Amino acid sequence: KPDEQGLQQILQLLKESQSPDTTIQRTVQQKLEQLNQYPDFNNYLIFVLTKLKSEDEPTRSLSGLILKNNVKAHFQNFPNGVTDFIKSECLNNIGDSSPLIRATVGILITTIASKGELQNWPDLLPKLCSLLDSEDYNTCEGAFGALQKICEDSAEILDSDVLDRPLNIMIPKFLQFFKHSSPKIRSHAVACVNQFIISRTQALMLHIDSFIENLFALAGDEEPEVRKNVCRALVMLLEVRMDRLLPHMHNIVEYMLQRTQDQDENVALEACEFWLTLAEQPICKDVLVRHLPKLIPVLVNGMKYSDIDIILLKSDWNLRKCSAAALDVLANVYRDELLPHILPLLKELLFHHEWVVKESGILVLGAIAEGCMQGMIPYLPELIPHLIQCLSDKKALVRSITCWTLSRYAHWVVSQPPDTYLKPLMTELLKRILDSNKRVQEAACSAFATLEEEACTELVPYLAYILDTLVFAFSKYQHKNLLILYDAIGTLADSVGHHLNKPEYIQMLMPPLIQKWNMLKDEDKDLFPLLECLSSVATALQSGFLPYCEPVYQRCVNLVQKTLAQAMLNNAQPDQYEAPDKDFMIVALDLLSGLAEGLGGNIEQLVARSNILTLMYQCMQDKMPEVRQSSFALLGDLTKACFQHVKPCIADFMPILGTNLNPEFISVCNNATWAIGEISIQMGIEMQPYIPMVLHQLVEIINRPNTPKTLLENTAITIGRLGYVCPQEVAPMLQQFIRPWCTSLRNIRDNEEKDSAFRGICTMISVNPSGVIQDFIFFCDAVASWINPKDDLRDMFCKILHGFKNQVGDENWRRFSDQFPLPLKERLAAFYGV
Repeated sequence: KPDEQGLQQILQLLKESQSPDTTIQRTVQQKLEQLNQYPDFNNYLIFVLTKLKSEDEPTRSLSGLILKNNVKAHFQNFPNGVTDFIKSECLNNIGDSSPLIRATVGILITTIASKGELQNWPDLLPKLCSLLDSEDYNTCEGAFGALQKICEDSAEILDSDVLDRPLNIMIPKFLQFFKHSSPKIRSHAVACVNQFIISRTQALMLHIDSFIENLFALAGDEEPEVRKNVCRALVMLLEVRMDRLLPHMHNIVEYMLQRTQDQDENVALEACEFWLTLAEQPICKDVLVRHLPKLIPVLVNGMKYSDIDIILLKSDWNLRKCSAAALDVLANVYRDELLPHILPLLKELLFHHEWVVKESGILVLGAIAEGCMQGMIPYLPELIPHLIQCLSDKKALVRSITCWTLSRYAHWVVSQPPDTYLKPLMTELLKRILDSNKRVQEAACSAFATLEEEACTELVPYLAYILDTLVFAFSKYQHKNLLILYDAIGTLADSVGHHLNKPEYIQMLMPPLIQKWNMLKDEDKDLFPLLECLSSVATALQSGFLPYCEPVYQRCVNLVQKTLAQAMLNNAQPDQYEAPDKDFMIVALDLLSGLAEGLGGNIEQLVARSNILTLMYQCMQDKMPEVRQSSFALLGDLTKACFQHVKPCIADFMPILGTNLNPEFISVCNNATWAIGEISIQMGIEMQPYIPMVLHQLVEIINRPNTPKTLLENTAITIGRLGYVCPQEVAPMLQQFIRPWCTSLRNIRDNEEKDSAFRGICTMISVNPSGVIQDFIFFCDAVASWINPKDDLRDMFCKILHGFKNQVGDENWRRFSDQFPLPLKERLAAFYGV
């Protein structure tokens, strides 16, 4: 309602913000927001745009575009009378004769809705839909455009019961406009409906046939925007309403196949999406088949680089990306049955004199690798050495997929005599790691990481050569690539294992690894993949990590505390402080688990002068069953490594371990069971008070059906470990637990765990020689499994097998040992004197 020197001061203000130089431009925009606080300001802004026609379009339009930003911040500050003025004005001038003004009017309505949120503009929708029937094109198109953006922004909210259900009238209204005379209008009509396909709104699904009918009718439209939208709708219709789309499938795929090759970039990429979406559906294998001979070449043709990407090298989602993505997933559907259609193409492609073609051939070779692996094997003897040659190709992009494609037959390559395929590959991929092109480094280092996962121990003779080129990469690698190098190094250690543990190698690897460790802030986003990397390296280097373990330990304990303190605050600050990422805790716990597991005794010094056990106790209670899981593992690891610092806590830990002995959480319970077992052996006779709390559950878990064998095995190991240090509490149970205990431990190898467990069964039997006599047939089979028992544990088995044959007689035992296989009977007779 304003005037008039102020209007002139705003007009001059609008003028100045359009000036040539940036000096005057970005000093006036200050005054534009010092008035911004006064809500009366916006009344001028809307006026200039919509009423003050005595001014040029650029000025007026800017005014509304200034007003837009005044909504995108302190709209909560917008008074009711001001908003009601803008709403009113915008909704009237919606179809202004001017293009730019109308565009400005539009975007203003949109933003007021999105922030309005949204029952706060009740008239909006029914008034827009009304203007859809307006006789003027401009008002109608402008209304339709506004509606489309409202759908795009607020589909789930229009669909939601929050604004009632306005779609129950918008949808069947939109469908009628599919028939409209204007190419632009039809476009909007379908674009709007498309939003409510996946969300499968009933307002639409109960008009599916009407929709599909209309959709078919628009398939042949010559305006690209319509065809784009029709395609998007059909693709989407795939996931949701296969039922009604089925008895058209062949017509559809003939349309889509044609439409994949459409002249318009956008239509093509949308149509191509159809093939990716279809592949995922069960009713695919038996539908496409007859189309593969025409689909495959079209798909392979799209996989070539676009002139644009070529120049932008030597986006997230190309035709080529989608085209290959589809091919990969198809190769998985059709397996070797796909080869006939692809194989004769590769012939012509992999040797083609234009590099852009060759590249795509190489990319094809890679995509089909998973599903067609078995059928490709006869050609790999020619193909593998050919690609190894291509790595030396002058075009960088030809080198890069070659790395990736080779990485995708990395399993077959190791399945051969190492000098013939693996060794050449290895050497060449190593040179490519230090390629001068970033894209090729990314590729080769990646591929090599992949290769290492498949090689493991087959790299051992090449270690000195791997490391040499791997550490040099440090003083070359950017960041995107550096991150992959951490992976390359991590995997290397994960492959060779203790083979890396040599003075010479540590001299090269650790210094620049610990150098990068230093210049990482606790907040730096590189710790993420570097903890994973040093976690691996520590494990492999075992005790040899000692001189470098100082800082990695303390920085981890920090993280564990950081995350817990973070979490605590979040329990009362879900407005102030943010929920922490608990995966950082989990890696730190695991890295700590591995430092204790690899440095054994030596960790004591670091465990002592830290709150490691405090935090650990807090971690064993965290709501997330991954944290409790990882931290129970650390408990066992610390019990084993330096029990001296743990002991003054066994009072607190045992209860939590007791209440955390729940089989529904497998990994959690496993590590809980395992911790207990590890503790009892260290506690000796002092472990007595804690027996009854955990024992009754462990016997229930061991006599439980459908239990992962490793949890069952660990329980059997743990139970035995208690009845070795405190046999008086565990031995009176033998009857109920002897059956699955023997059934479990007969399959585990003759390792320290097995000995510890059987030493304990023997002790329990010596004290309770009654519980076993009922099911002694199992005790034989459990003892029969031993290939290499220890001198004394031998004598322990005799004492039992003998004295408990003497307790039954010579003729009873004969009859007892009938059900014995030749390996078993002849074994117990050869080992223990029958």
